[PDB]
Amino acid sequence: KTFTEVQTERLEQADRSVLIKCPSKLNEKKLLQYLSSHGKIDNYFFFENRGIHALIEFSEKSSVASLQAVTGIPKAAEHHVVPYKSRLFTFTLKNPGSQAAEERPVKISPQSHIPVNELIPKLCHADSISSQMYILLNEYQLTEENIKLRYLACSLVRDFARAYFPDSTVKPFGSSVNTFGKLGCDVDMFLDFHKKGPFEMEYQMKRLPSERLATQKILSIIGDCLDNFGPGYSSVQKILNARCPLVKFSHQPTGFQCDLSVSNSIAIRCSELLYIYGCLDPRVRALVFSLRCWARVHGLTNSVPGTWITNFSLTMMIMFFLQKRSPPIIPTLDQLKELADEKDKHVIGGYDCSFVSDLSKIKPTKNTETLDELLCDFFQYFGNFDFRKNSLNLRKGKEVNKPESSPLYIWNPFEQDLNISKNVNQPQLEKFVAMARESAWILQKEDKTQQMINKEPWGLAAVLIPF
Amino acid sequence: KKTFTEVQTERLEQADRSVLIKCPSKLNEKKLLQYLSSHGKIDNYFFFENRGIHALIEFSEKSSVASLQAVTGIPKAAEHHVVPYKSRLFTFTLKNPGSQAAEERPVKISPQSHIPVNELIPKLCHADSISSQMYILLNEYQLTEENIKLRYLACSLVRDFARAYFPDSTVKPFGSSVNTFGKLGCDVDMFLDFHKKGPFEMEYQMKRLPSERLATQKILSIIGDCLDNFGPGYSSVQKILNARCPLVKFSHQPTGFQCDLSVSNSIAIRCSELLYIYGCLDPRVRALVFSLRCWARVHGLTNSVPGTWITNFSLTMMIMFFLQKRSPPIIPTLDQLKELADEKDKHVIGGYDCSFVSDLSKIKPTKNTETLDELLCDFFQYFGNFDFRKNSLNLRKGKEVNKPESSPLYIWNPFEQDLNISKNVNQPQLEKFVAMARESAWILQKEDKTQQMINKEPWGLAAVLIPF
Ligand SMILES: Nc1ncnc2c1ncn2[C@@H]1O[C@H](COP(=O)(O)OP(=O)(O)OP(O)(O)=S)[C@@H](O)[C@H]1O
Ligand SMILES: Nc1ncnc2c1ncn2[C@@H]1O[C@H](COP(=O)(O)OP(=O)(O)OP(O)(O)=S)[C@@H](O)[C@H]1O
Ligand SMILES: [Mg+2]
Repeated sequence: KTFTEVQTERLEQADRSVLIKCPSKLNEKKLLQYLSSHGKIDNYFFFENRGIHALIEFSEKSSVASLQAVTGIPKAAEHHVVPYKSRLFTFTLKNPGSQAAEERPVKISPQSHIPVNELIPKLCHADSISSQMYILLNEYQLTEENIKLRYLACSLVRDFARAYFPDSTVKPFGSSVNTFGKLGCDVDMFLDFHKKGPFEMEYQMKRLPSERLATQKILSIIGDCLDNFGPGYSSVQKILNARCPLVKFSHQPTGFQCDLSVSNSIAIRCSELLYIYGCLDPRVRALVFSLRCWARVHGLTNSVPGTWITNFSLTMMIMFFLQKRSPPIIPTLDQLKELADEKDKHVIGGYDCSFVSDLSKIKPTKNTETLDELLCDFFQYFGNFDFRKNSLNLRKGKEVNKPESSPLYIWNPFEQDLNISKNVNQPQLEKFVAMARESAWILQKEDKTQQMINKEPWGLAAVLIPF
Repeated sequence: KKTFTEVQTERLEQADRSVLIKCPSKLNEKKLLQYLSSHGKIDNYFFFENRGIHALIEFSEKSSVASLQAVTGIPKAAEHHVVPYKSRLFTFTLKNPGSQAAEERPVKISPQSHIPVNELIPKLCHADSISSQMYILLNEYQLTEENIKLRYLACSLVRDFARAYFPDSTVKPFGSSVNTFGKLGCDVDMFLDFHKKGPFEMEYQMKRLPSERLATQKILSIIGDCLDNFGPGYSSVQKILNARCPLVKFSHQPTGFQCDLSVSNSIAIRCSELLYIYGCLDPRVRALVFSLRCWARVHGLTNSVPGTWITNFSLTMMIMFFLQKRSPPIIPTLDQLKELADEKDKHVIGGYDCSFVSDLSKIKPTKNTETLDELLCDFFQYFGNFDFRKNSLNLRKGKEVNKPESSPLYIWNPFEQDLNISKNVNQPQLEKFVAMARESAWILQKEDKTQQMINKEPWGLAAVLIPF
């Protein structure tokens, strides 16, 4: 069960899935009975998105074509649609006024988490801090249904990209696949491209200077195509001049906000690294989900980029913390490099990104610290950390001198000599520290039993309300 | 024979299953065709010069293209410094250049441009009569079979981009490229065209378009950008989306053509078929057009760039009007062709009637036996004495009529009948046309042909194809 195996399997399942906008009067049994005539159905679910929608995952890829064969084109008076045929369908009843199976009803798989004000009560009603964090983790994490929906979005963009580039693939990365994803987070997608006789035979293709110019031209054209031809695509925004060129859009059927970029093979290795750490111990994920929520409540993070610390930066700080335990909760990257082999030996653009993929090759942690300790110690550790003189190196798992002058310096573990938190200024760092120290204080000085009895917030709940 | 539409469909189908291969410097024809034959049967092929030897290959089967593509790789210059759009443009090089092991036979190069005027004049002087001069010109200038395949292929390559999101699209050529009056070196005018199970009514989700002009502009804009950036070989891509008929101009380096891509001129296609019929009816028709069009170019009456000049197309219609006014007429009128049409040939587009026969046998041949010697001189005489102030040219009736609007030269658009196809022409350019017509008539009347032949001087067509 390696990261890459899972990706391939998830993509193959997304390959043979479809989305159906369901009728207002919905008969589950009749719908599945009909669709079963096109082939076996491995899995399905329903979700709410300006009407009831259904994801259908067939056992066979041929069932998609079968269904497409009996699907027609919409036909209006103005009658002007872009006739791109996808795997987005709309089912309506032939005779709507002759059907009265109104009270089914249908199980709706949620795609967003409960808001904080609903979550706080549940945390107060828990037994310990450790449980508060796991409750949060469970309300927030990606469900199996949401994950299928994400890979499908990639798959739909793949087919759309395959109009001009038939050998293309679109693989997700970042929070969507590194185990640290929460409901409502964006889908980060990257576009990838993959002898008898006397002649070497090649295509004629325009020779541009660098990857960068091609990348920009491709994304620009795909962008325009999504905007003008793509069904359910919207708010298309081209950001082709960033360090990593990128196109943003919202996909109405799945409801996701999406980021399409090209060939970032580094970010994939990073996604696998965080995948490993997330799989090694359940405390890792529990801790990240809570601290990331904490940062949002106190305005340390923000939706728009700027001087704020990013979830990703924060996540790496949390990993560094976990590397510095006695004994360490997770191994260092260098430790993972020494356990790698030739199969796991990836070198990309000069940098070494090699590390083990097999989980059993990693010796489990002897550490038995509870989350009560780890949460408070996180605030204590970074509330007393010397950010002027020290930087966070996740390869060595040690504090080291800063290569460059920067308020918060965190070492990019692959593209070394980059600071993943270069964007952070001193005002935002000082606010992080102040909130850390205040949160530590609250957790230390709180009389938990007294707060429970008084029907007041305590533990995680106390640090997840504004000060 | 066959009908205009049948030919188009057949030509496009053949272009559908053709490819262009940039050949090695050391070219072994036999070995190349032997290898390509392993991917399927080859109906036709030829070679042409264009910054190196290129080859058009027309397979019998469309599957042979995919077969060939399957064994074709990516160049890999810098490890993704190319745009990986895969087309039907290939580059063949030798695996081991040091293993050539056969005798070097040279290769037949099919020309794609005609000889220049200064080379043509001698050939015309050495001919027997004026009639022959015109047929010699016609033969040096007309489209070859190879050039025609190359034109339809260019359309086919442009089609492939458009079908990415409009799968039922066609890019069909029109104008001189297909109306029999095309000459080597003329541009390619292209237009883009778009044409009970269960208890559930099942439909695709598909993005709505805006109304025709805005869609057209968005589509051409995107195809334009694709030609420019996904390539290969497109160049000088120029978007002119705000014209009365939105349009994208470009030059295609592999085929060597200058191209005009627009959307849905179904009228201009009917016009192209009309001229096709006239061109097929009698060989004198084409002979006359090719000579007069050449005449106009030599005397600066026409020009490459649009403006106040008479256009080849306008001139061509004037020539058709002339031929309608013969005794007996050399070609039938459009109304005559409308009366011979049936339901199959009954085309009505945007309010206007564009119906006319497609079958050639339904048209009775012409009794007219006038030679080209007469027709050429009579053309100059007729229009040199024509009253352009009081008369307009109506090709439907085949008659001179009053001008609906005030315009120096008024020629009736035979389909969109509110319109003057030569509205662009001012009085200075019309007066120059008339002056050149009258002077050309005079030269042909007063020339002593035998005296000019003996003196090694220009005569007949050659005399009117040198500047005054
Ligand atoms: N400053 C950065 N330095 C190195 N890698 C980065 C940086 N920013 C983003 N990435 C990579 O791009 C991926 C996706 O970017 P983001 O969507 O912004 O972050 P995320 O990890 O998906 O968490 P979310 O979306 O805020 S829940 C990250 O996981 C990184 O692997
Ligand atoms: N003013 C016009 N009115 C009507 N149809 C026109 C007009 N101009 C061009 N067309 C159509 O467009 C076609 C091609 O346009 P042009 O390229 O300008 O003419 P052409 O017939 O191709 O002659 P060439 O290309 O100069 S050798 C013509 O056959 C006409 O069918
Ligand atoms: Mg993300």
